[PDB]
Amino acid sequence: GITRLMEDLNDGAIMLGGGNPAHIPAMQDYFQTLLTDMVESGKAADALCNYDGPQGKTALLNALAVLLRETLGWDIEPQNIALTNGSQSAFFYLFNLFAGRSTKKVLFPLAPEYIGYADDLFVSARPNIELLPEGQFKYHVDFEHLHIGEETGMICVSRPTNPTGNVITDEELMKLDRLANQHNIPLVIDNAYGVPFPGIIFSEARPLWNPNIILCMSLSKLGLPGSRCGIIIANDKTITAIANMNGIISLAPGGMGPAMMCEMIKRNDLLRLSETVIKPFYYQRVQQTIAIIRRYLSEERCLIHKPEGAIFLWLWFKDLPITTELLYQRLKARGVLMVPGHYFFPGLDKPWPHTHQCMRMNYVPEPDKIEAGVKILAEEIERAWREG
Amino acid sequence: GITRLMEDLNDGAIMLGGGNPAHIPAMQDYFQTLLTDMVESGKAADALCNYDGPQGKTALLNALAVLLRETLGWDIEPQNIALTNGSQSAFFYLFNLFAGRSTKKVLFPLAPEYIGYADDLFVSARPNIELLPEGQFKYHVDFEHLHIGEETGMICVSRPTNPTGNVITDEELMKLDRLANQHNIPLVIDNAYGVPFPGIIFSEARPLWNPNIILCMSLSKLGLPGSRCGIIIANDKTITAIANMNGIISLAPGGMGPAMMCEMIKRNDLLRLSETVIKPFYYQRVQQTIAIIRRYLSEERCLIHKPEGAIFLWLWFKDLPITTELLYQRLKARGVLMVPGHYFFPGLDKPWPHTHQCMRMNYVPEPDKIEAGVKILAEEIERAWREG
Ligand SMILES: [Cl-]
Ligand SMILES: [Cl-]
Ligand SMILES: [Cl-]
Ligand SMILES: [Cl-]
Ligand SMILES: [Cl-]
Ligand SMILES: [Cl-]
Repeated sequence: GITRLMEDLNDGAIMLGGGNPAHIPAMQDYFQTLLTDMVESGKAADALCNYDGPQGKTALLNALAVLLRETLGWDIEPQNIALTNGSQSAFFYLFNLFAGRSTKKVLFPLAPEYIGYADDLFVSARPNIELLPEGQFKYHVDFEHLHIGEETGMICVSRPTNPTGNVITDEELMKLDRLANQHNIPLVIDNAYGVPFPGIIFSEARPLWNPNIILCMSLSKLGLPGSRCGIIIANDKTITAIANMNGIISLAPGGMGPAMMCEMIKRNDLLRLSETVIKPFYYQRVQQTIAIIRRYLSEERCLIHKPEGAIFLWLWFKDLPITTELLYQRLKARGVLMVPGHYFFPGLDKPWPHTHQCMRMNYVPEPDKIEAGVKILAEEIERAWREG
Repeated sequence: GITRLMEDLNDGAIMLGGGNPAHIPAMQDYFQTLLTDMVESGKAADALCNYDGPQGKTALLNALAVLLRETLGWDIEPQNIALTNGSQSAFFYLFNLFAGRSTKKVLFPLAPEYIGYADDLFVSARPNIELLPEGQFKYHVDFEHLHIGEETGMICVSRPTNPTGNVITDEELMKLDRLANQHNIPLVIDNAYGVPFPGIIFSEARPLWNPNIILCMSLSKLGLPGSRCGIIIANDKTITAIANMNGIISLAPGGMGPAMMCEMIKRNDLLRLSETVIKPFYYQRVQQTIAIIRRYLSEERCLIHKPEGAIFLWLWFKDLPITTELLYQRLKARGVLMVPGHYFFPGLDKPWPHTHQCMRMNYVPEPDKIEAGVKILAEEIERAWREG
């Protein structure tokens, strides 16, 4: 299933099934100038020609520590930070450190989640659904049926979330934090899209960190998908354990990402760009894309998860009389690619027809491409309701 | 043991225990000019700001294929090439693909090897020893006692080798190639230091590739230890399997390495620099370092593995009356770090005192540092022979 999807998603197509960020003109200009300065000062060469240069992993651990300490008041030191090749390698280490053979599992208390899609070890909890105005909706943690036991090795959430754009509420997160502490297991939060960088969040969300939290951050959604710089923030024992693993599997970041981050932090540009350039760009783009969708599909044929952050729209074709696996084939035959939703719910205790009524799209591509894709989508949704 | 070593090797020290390449002035100048051109042309920004840009993984697979096809006559296509974060992530995938649970093992037919050091799954064969002039020696495959069975998942060698600088002979390699084929298992060759790049080889060695060979190459020893670009050359089925894994664990390379390689290949500089700048630099440096050693230690107190390639000298303190684990502590107390040899022989069928009489050093650091380290080494060797 996923292998074919990956093949399709690679091999005038309207490609709305990917996870790459936008090319924001102001950001491209910023990076071009930054790179020009760094090459001219010798810093680019230092980054590539040294295993751990003056702006290497070590300088960055110090810079990130100072940044988080001074901007948010978090008691972080370099010993609380580890760097990886990206988000996905970060989770591979965590899963190995806390899950597997007693045999422990990773609990996703608020499915759907992307890492489950990307990678018997995963257990997804079915979320509650809150219907919202304008044909929107929001998933919630169902605490009444949330099962955490001796076999749970870690609790994992993202904020904001790929694929829904959901932002788990302060109350939900604090409850999960209390449960994790009570069960002596870590609460892992994927912050690839959140604050302080890249800041692709459109809703309220109080930041959270304490020694029982493992926080994953990344440089890629800043508009540097070609750099490979994942960041893990955790208690020093966890960081030490991660140190060892990265030493063996060797999925450390290259030098250019860390060097660029050091420079952006030094110039006091990292937070500024996230809040004043990146966030507004995506907020406008998500609003424009919803408006395009609504010209073709009402709430009677498409419910949209409230877009609280990240770069996706999660579409729920409520009561669609065919599956989105079938819809996907029909769209593909017409040159439109989106991701079937079922793939983001691995490990549910019980099957749920809902998983076959959703799809994920990326709202970043140019609007003419978005509109052409949406027009075809609406035609296929109409066809399904008319004739199966 | 290894954890402490790693801590020591990190935490006016004479650090001869690392594996980083030299900073060759002509190469630093070359990279500075190349980076300047790439930033000015937009290519650096393209590499970092795109997940798979114009000089991304795809352009590089094509470029490397054309390079190997036209320079060596190898029937390689892009489907025979996979990119990784480096040598070490490359082997993690291979070990997972061919070894482990029947349960299969990785055979090192010519120990000592570095990947065994870096990472019940490994079996090392004891090599034969050939004494050579000038107090040198060379390890050889002991075919008479080489055991390959149903439980062998793959055969793994490097050429030239970390930690010895050994270059397995054409005859030894062809025999291993025939054995691998006969047992229907791959022959994996780590070419991090060999031809066509970076070309840090000082002996004859006929290149070898056929569909049952898996060849690992890297950009780091070209003098780009901050880039993260490992290359695997293998039959398309193997490459496809590796594709999947890298998709999940996500240890793909960042964009800058591949982009720089594409540019060097396009400019016809990659092979030229390896043969005319890199190789002669290291050849002179290895000869100079041996001469320094010989001013302090004769063949009666230090045998040196014939330096046939790579960036290390492997020292055998023949019949030393203390172990090199103990010698290491004594050197460390005096500010000199080298690697105890025992760590490069995991999985020997039988213990071998020889493993406790060797050490690895890196001959790249500046000669004043080399000489200060060697002087201390000779004093400690003399002390051991005089008083234990
Ligand atoms: Cl600069
Ligand atoms: Cl509406
Ligand atoms: Cl916009
Ligand atoms: Cl250029
Ligand atoms: Cl001599
Ligand atoms: Cl030289």
